[PDB]
Amino acid sequence: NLSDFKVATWNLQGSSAVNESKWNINVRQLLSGEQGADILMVQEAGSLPSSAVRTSRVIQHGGTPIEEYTWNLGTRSRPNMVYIYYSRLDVGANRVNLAIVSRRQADEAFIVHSDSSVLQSRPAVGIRIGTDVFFTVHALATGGSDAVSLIRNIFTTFNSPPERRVYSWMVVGDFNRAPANLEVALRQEPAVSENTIIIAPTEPTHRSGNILDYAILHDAHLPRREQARERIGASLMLNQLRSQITSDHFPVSFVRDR
Amino acid sequence: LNLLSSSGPNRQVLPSEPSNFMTLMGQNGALLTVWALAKRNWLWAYPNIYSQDFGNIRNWKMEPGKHREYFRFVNQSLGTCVEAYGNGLIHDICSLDKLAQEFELLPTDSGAVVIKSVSQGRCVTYNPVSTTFYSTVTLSVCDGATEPSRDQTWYLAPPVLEATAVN
Amino acid sequence: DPTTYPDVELSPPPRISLRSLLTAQPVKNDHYDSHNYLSTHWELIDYKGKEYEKLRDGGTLVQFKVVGAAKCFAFLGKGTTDCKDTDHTVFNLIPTNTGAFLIKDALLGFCITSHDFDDLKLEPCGGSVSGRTFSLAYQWGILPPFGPSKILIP
Ligand SMILES: [Br-]
Ligand SMILES: [Br-]
Ligand SMILES: [Br-]
Ligand SMILES: [Br-]
Ligand SMILES: [Br-]
Ligand SMILES: [Br-]
Ligand SMILES: [Br-]
Ligand SMILES: [Br-]
Ligand SMILES: [Br-]
Ligand SMILES: [Br-]
Ligand SMILES: [Br-]
Ligand SMILES: [Br-]
Ligand SMILES: [Br-]
Ligand SMILES: [Br-]
Ligand SMILES: [Br-]
Ligand SMILES: [Br-]
Ligand SMILES: [Br-]
Ligand SMILES: [Br-]
Ligand SMILES: [Br-]
Ligand SMILES: [Br-]
Ligand SMILES: [Br-]
Ligand SMILES: [Br-]
Ligand SMILES: [Br-]
Ligand SMILES: [Br-]
Ligand SMILES: [Br-]
Ligand SMILES: [Br-]
Repeated sequence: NLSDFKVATWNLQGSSAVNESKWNINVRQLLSGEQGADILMVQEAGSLPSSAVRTSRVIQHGGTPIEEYTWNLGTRSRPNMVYIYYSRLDVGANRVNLAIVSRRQADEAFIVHSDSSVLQSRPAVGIRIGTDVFFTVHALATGGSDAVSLIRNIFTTFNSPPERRVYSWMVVGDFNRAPANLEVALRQEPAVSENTIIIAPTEPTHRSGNILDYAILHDAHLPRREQARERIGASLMLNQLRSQITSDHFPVSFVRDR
Repeated sequence: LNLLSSSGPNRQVLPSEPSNFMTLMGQNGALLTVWALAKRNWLWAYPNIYSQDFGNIRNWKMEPGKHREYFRFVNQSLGTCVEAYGNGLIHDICSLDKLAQEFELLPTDSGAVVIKSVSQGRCVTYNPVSTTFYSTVTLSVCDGATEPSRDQTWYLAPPVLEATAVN
Repeated sequence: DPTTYPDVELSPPPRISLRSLLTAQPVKNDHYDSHNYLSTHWELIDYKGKEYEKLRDGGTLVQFKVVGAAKCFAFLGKGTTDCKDTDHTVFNLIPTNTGAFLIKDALLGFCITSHDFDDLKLEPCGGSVSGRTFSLAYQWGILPPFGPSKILIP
């Protein structure tokens, strides 16, 4: 079950000027302790931590870049390893990149595009661990207009392969639009709308006061129109912080209700 | 100690437990803390420099509460929980069924947070300026004030514990 | 810069207050009146030069910059000097298992410590600090900037 995992997301807002310190201050804190995330999605990742190491694994199975790295959150004598799946989309300035940090190795990766358009939208990048698939997204700044077709394409990818019919999937990231605004728009795709559930905080996730970071998921264990039975709640991940949050976005976690 | 024993790598000490705790620090550096150890006594806020002898009763483990978006605080040393009571906070036996032990933290635009009692609908308030060792901790209307005699902003900070470098 | 995704604005450096976990006092700059809150604020910027890699000890090189000025924290004058004087302004963040940070200078590999009120020095702390344990005198909190703030409203 997706609910077995502690999933989180954070838009790091990286840049040439500040990037490395953000991974070492905030990302490290989001992954540590008993309540640290098992899977963390990152947007605007910039460059990976300088100590991250590229593995020999090849997942590049298309035009969109995706690479696997390992990163040691501990010391050389007491390692505490995580994998990082990195999609360096921003070849222009190397800042608008996507990443997924996972304790467990991905069995497979997936890249799903939204509808063709003249806008430079970003694809959803994800990893499958067993029967659960996790995506990181960063929708367009102007109302995340690419979000509905992105969600629909992800849906058809798994729910239209034989083995994919039992997969649960979760799309997590910066949707750039209110949860209710996305919810209404998705109704234009009845099958998608009825097979998914938006899980989001009711507290701001950005310093503008807006709620822009959350998740949408499909739990294969639940029937159509019954996804609201999901026992996964969204919350600003404040229990992990021991420092200033170095971006204008607050990390958000998705954890099973206790 | 040996990093390599005769038959294999030997595990060095590097505690993960400290990662689970933190302190709630006011703008004046004062940390929300138990003072009188018996259950149901009032909580206060003392900076580390005036409370070294308090030990781990100054550290808390922040966990999600029973309800979505709320948190509860468990004392590192005593295992009791922060609880809204009357016009302040006390610590008492933990129970996921006690709404008074659940708090909503509201982020501010500086990255600090305001702590709101869900049962009372009031925020944790304190006086940054004090003629004594501590700030008095109360509950009052959530206006996000940041004055010398009344402030409601807190920082989610590292616990007061020996730290081990993980570089 | 020429990012591939122009819908995404470039974000400026994060604002912080740097506090000793022992004294809880924020390190101040002299660019603002001591009673003005901006005197407790710093912009955290990453140092990109490669001349201090030998003693980096796996930490992150940074500078603590004054808001609105090309000045950076340093053990010189009244607490700051020109940011271009990297030997005195580039420091090194060392993460810990608690979220606190140890801070070394990039040039000497010494540690910044504070054992008492208004005490701040850069002292030898041996070789690599990896896996070693330290008292609060060596610990620093990179925290929200001191001063007013507004509760975010959706
Ligand atoms: Br742990
Ligand atoms: Br592709
Ligand atoms: Br590695
Ligand atoms: Br080591
Ligand atoms: Br694995
Ligand atoms: Br796309
Ligand atoms: Br954006
Ligand atoms: Br909404
Ligand atoms: Br099943
Ligand atoms: Br429905
Ligand atoms: Br849980
Ligand atoms: Br041995
Ligand atoms: Br250990
Ligand atoms: Br401990
Ligand atoms: Br007592
Ligand atoms: Br008692
Ligand atoms: Br008392
Ligand atoms: Br939980
Ligand atoms: Br609830
Ligand atoms: Br203890
Ligand atoms: Br009473
Ligand atoms: Br001060
Ligand atoms: Br200047
Ligand atoms: Br400037
Ligand atoms: Br030395
Ligand atoms: Br306010």
